[PDB]
Amino acid sequence: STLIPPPSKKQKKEAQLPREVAIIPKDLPNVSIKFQALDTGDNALRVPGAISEKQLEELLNQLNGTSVPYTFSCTIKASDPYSSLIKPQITLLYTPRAVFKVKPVTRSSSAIAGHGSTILCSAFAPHTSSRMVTGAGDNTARIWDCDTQTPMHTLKGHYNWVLCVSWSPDGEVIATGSMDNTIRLWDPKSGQCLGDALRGHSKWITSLSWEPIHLVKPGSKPRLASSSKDGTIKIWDTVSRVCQYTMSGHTNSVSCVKWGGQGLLYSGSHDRTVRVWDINSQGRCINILKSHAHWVNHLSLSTDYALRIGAFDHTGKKPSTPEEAQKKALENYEKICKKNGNSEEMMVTASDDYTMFLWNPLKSTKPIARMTGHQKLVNHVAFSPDGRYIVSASFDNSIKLWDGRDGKFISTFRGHVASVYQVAWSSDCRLLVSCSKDTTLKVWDVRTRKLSVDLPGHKDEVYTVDWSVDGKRVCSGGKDKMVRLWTH
Amino acid sequence: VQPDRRWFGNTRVISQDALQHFRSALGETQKDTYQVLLRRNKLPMSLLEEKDADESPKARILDTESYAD
Amino acid sequence: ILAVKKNPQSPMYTQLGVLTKGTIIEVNVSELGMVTAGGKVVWGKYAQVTNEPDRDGCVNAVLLV
Amino acid sequence: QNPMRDLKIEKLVLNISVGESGDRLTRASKVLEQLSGQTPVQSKARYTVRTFGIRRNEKIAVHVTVRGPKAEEILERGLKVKEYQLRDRNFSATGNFGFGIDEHIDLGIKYDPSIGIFGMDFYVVMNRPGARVTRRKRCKGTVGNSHKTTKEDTVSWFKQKYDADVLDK
Amino acid sequence: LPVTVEKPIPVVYDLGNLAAFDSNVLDKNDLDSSNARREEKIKSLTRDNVQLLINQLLSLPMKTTTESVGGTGGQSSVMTLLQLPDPTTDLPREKPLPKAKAMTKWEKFAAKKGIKPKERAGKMIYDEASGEWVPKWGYKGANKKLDDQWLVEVIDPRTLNRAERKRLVKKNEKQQRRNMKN
Amino acid sequence: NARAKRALVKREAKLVENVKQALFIPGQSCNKNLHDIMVDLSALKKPDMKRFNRKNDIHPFEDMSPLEFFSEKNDCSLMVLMTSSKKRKNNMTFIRTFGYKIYDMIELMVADNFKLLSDFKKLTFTVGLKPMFTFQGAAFDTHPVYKQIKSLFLDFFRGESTDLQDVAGLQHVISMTIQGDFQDGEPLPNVLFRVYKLKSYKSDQGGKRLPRIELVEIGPRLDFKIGRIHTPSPDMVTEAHKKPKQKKNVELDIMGDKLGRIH
Amino acid sequence: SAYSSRFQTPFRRRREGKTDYYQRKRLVTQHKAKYNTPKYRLVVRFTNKDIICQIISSTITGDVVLAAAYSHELPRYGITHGLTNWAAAYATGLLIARRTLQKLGLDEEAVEDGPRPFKVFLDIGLQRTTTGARVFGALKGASDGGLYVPHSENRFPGWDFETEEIDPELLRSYIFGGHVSQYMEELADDDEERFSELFKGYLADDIDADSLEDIYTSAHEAIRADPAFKPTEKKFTKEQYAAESKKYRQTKLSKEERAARVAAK
RNA sequence: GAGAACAGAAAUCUCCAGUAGAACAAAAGGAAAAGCCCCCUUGAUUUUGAUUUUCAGUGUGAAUACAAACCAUGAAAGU
RNA sequence: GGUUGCGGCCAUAUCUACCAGAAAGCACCGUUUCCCGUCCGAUCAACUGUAGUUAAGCUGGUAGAGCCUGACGAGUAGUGUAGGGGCAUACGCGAAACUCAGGUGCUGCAAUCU
Repeated sequence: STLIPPPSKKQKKEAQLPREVAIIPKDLPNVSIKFQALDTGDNALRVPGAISEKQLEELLNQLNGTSVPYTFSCTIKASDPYSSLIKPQITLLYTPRAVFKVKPVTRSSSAIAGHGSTILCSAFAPHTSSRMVTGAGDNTARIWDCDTQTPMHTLKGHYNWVLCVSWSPDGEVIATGSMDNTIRLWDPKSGQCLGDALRGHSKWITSLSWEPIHLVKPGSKPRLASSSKDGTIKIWDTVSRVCQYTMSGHTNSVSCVKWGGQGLLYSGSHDRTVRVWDINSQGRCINILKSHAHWVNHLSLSTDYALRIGAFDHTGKKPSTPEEAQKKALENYEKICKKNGNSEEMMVTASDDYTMFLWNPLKSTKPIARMTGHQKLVNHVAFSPDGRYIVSASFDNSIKLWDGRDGKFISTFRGHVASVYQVAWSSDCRLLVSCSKDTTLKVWDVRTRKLSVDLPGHKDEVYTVDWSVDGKRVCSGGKDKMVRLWTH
Repeated sequence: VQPDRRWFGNTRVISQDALQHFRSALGETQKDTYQVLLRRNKLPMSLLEEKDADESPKARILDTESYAD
Repeated sequence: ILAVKKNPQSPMYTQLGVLTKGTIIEVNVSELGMVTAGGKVVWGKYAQVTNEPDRDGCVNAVLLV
Repeated sequence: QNPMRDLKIEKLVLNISVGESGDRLTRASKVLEQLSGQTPVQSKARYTVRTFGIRRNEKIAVHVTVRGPKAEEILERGLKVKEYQLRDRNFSATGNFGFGIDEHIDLGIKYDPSIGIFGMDFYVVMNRPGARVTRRKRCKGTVGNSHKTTKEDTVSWFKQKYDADVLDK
Repeated sequence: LPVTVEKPIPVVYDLGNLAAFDSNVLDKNDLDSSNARREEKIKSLTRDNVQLLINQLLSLPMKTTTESVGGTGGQSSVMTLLQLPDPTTDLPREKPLPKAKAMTKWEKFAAKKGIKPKERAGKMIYDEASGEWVPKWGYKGANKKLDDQWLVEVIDPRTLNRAERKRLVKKNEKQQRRNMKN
Repeated sequence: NARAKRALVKREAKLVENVKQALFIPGQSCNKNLHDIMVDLSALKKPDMKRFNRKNDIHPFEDMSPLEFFSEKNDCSLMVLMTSSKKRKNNMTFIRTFGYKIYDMIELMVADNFKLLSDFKKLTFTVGLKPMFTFQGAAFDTHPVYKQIKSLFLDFFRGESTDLQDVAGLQHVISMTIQGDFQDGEPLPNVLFRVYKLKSYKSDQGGKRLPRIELVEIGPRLDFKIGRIHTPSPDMVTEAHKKPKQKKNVELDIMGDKLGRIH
Repeated sequence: SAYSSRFQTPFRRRREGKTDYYQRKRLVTQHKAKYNTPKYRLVVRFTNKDIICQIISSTITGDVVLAAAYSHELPRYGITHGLTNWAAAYATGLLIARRTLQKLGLDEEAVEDGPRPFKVFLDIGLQRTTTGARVFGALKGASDGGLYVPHSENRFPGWDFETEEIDPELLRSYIFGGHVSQYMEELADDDEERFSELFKGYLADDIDADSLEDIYTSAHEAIRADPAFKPTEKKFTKEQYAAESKKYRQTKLSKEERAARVAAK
């Protein structure tokens, strides 16, 4: 056990001597200050003293007649995010705080002796985090009651590995793509395959993309899009299980596909090509992007997170009728999508060649920015739920953060010692949890880009992790054949 | 060689918290000609090194297409 | 190579730091990054020399894990 | 009035002391197994006397408990042979009583020479409801003086049933 | 409600022992035990002193680990802790320093001679005719092998070896007693 | 057998000394008020507190050997013996031991106006937590007797010498005050001993950095009269201030690198 | 005579089998020398027909309780059957954990600090330590209710003695009254006399193996929703209770009467 | 003490108590254990912050001093 | 005021022989599918609150042994302190036994009681 060099006699003498105090009640300095919304709104000039931050925050409330708390920052070289006011004209800025705060996950929990196989995938349910499902090498998928940390009915029916599993955004039907050729449907309480499995696929399923609720009309169930090594994406009707059309534009395996809020299915493929297929176009490609040196390994969008919740916000209150649920999904999608006034769902594509590309599929095919600061392939790239921050995981043992819109580099984490696998985003964007080839789980504080806490315990090869929608609990899984839960 | 709870046992484990302090020291450390070193500490310089020197060297084009093709 | 801890056959060779295939030596395993229980990442383990460096221009060892 | 002060049998105790250790100890263990159906247990000598030849840890006895409904049947069978009587003595201050006779094989058990001649002794403990207080861990209480069993009470109880007598007068 | 506290004479603090000193003038008029305001004045003075000490104490640095509960000897990252400085008050000791050591003849001989101290390699010695290490001492070592072996080809010689070993132990004890007088 | 060896190891002098054990001995005149005072003192000294079996007839001033014998047999450095005579009403004696030998003796008496812990408002109190201390008046440092009293109180209540303290650990504070200032040569005013529990009033006026500190008295309330006093010789003082002894142009720079200056 | 004089009885709470001071010493004899971290000793006791669980920090003043709960409060969520069973202990632990979590205001002195999760330590009590004991079930329920007590599944129901593993399905069934639910059917298909004397309330309420699990789930949901801890009506105020009680209790007779009776000897 | 087939004054079997003549190695003012019973079990482990000594003065090659991990054990505090 | 969980000094709290205890609560009890340990489902582990209770536990009251407290001894015994002289006075700390009188438990938080 290495020891940090102990403080010398000089350090002891310095520590023994008292120093300044933080009461700061007297002689508050006054300097001119300006207010300007972080995104677009430029403005409320004042020259106040070194007053408490709460007073400054409440000052802007009456200006806009909102009563809502707003996150505050200034000088956006300085990069400054009484203590802040004593550093020196400071140009202050504001943005919504999203008062709902997800408490940091620090405490571990006992393991569950469920399916005896390496874990492959896992995802939290949108309606409530109390239920969770994990995929593993075993052909059978199992749901878990997070409250009691116990398994649920076993999804018997598959004869090969369940590559991908995830709840539908409405939570009505779970999809569990099988390795061999098929995807099966399981409602939360069926305990058995719901009808005949979706078959007729030449190769294994790579990823699944549910139809967003905000686009789903009342009554009709959401469509289920699938991707596979065959290089084609089939659109499946959850009710009739029939395929309306299949697109084979991709000449190689489709790495992943995301059902955008505008009805466009942004997908990447091993052919180093990105094709924006759209359901509304009767299964036709509207535009094609080709800028990656290597193939595309992952895809993500700013509004993708809002799709997976299916109007089930952090409160977890289930809607009454499909129409009001769709309306609440649409309003939330507009809120997240219309961050910069207009609805613009930014897209980012992960390139294995130590590079990532920022894309705006709704506009010209010229890339917005070429995010390129990694040393190894970026395994996973995901937009922040807020949308202003972008993070990526790579095999180079580091996690890099980038600006959501301008592409400017922000910071890089180096806590992980081995290859970093997929990561998860907190419901409030305040904390990011990442898992790596190393047998450790870590969470990073976005507020200052510092290591918050370490969560070891897994035997080895923690392949994937997810964050609950409400943020109460965080699940994990790895090759140890043991599911472990984490909570504040 | 005799078997025991010796080698196959951990002996060099570093502390997780100390890594951040070592990285900060390496980033902030500075020396002048009038200052000389006598004993260079043995630390995992590999983890401390490789700072944010984002250059992203050229892609492995050969992987996408072999020489024969 | 970090250090040599135990060379059999008159460990005076150990004091001399000779390889003497069959010795157990410490190696900086920071590259692999294996982490023991408790979150304390390990970066050094003792390994035994497998090949004979006297008759070869390279040194081979196997991690004692 | 006697709302809950009804005398109840706690357990029956059986034992066979031996003049030596070895084959006879195994025979006694087999006798215990065939009679009570309980696994044999070892009772070791607390000290070396040298008068009987027993050394420290001689394993000269096998203590076995006969608690349960089978106690009544065994006690009845034993008392049947002994003229359905017990002496005025053999009763402890608390009323616990016992006895012992030779040739245990007399009461049904097979005459087979594998066991041979083997006597036995009996010890019976009696108590009233609420004995768990002195045996439970939490709130270990005392015992009422009246609640304690007495020699006369146990003698009367043993005389009311089994048609026993004092054997002395 | 106000937290401001000040005194004419600067306050002396001992953060290493959570103590402070206030050499300010004591109001004998109100400190009298017969006065009723005495208790209130003492309470106010104690509150001011505690406020000053807390204000000074909180200025110290605080550690923030990234570990978890882990073992019983670990520390939780959530629990912020103040790093107190080294003690300043030189409290009296309770026992002297046992700097005295053993002046046994062995140390002097080693200093005179070039015999370096043994490295304490291990208990696992090697033997023959058994196919096992058979460590020298610690568990069924070679010491009792001579007695255990059933052939002493050369009066009972088995007991003689035990007697010799006991005599060597007695000689070691005698040497210990002799050196105890150093 | 190892159990006895472990105790003997603690008996032997250690480079780093643990919390000084305190032994309480009831005297021949252990009044009921004296017993209550002893119980209150123990409440602030647990778990490192030991009380004797029954009364005693030991006079520290007239008999020093018994205290040394008890300290040696119990491995207790601090000794307290409460005994009140007709002239010395409610007198309590405190003694320190260095190497099992008497270090100093001081007589402390509590006035009848003392208030017990039960008399004050009930409040939470955790055993083993290190309390805070505050000393008022220049006499504490500018006088020998007051300096000795301050040192004794600190050694009695300073607890462990840990370099890391929890924020929530500051549960209560002990207020050390004197009954007003005095001129040179005047009788020493009685030492006022008070204990106040801490209340964390919000920092409304103090912004966010520092809360408004509030105090609630819980006692015991004691006024310590000064009686007979004994002090150690200079050699004993020097011995009690020894250090374990644990570099020109030599400094361990950050990361453990051994650097130096050429000049 | 001499024995009675030259001896001292054990502590008041040690003479009776109420508290084991050996555990108290360990829970209070922390060194500590590392930090001045407070502690909250857990207290769990199982009485006849009732289960008592409490969190009580150590304090010389009497260990003032910050929060407490009782099994007899379960009917507040519709649970009445099996008040003493393993499932009832788990429910009581969950209820107390959620109650303390809510009243401490974590979610629906530490100035400038962040959210500090609570910590609690189990108490031995006087129940023999064996895997599957209801004490471990109460501990598991408390932990599931938002408590991070250090614990190991070695003593949880369904643990495999032969190998260091555990079956979570058995634990889930026990949490949902698995053993009780199975025994209900195994007695319905068996002799009815036992199923007519015992489980009489079950027959009256028409409870089956699945209705019991549904009731337990609903009770857990209600506990999560409303741990408000509403007490009883508390009629018959203290003063009249005291007046009534003194009627039967025999008070100390006046010493004058005793002196007169002694003189009358 | 009442007693318990041989068995009695020392073999066995049950109710009360040694203020604890058990062993708490023990010398001493003196425990739901420190005495007995069932499970595990290394330890002569690792780096190096005060002391020495070479013989390629060798970042320690090492015991002593101590630091912080590792382990046993338990449900945990804990040692 | 009763009972219960945690408790504060740990005999005013205990021991000996008797009597009372409704409501509410401990305790007693009835049972062994399973986790679980013993030869024994008696302790222990689990289920029921139903069958069976104040017979026991526990809390109280009566008359014996001790315990604890205040004052009487009492500034009394002892002790070195200074020279009339070869012990008394002068002069600080300061007992115990004995005598007189008193009682044989109180105490906070939470839950539940007529």
